[PDB]
Amino acid sequence: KETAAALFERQHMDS
Amino acid sequence: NYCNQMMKSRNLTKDRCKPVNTFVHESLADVQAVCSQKNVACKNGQTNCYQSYSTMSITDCRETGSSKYPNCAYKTTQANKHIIVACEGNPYVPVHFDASV
Repeated sequence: KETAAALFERQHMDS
Repeated sequence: NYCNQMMKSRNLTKDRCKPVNTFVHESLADVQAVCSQKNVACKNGQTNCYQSYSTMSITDCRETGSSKYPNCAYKTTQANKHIIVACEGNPYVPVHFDASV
């Protein structure tokens, strides 16, 4: 139950 | 191999091999900022997509032709391109990566 916003970050962010 | 490592670390190879995924080498704040930039249609016809004015350093991870679950394997391709994300909510933030152009 990650939010969609949290899933986006996990799936796409690489700072 | 960056894509083999990152796709595994980010859970994208546990329940299935995600065939394609893009990683963005920018700050979260700079990606969240795209949600107030150029409003454009999404591939699905919805109009909650936003295109970045600038190009961004991105990496496309794509499964090899022989790859199969659970042994996921990837090829890495670098690009410097404008991103398109779908935005939703309060705060109005990225919820899907639509495309790079």
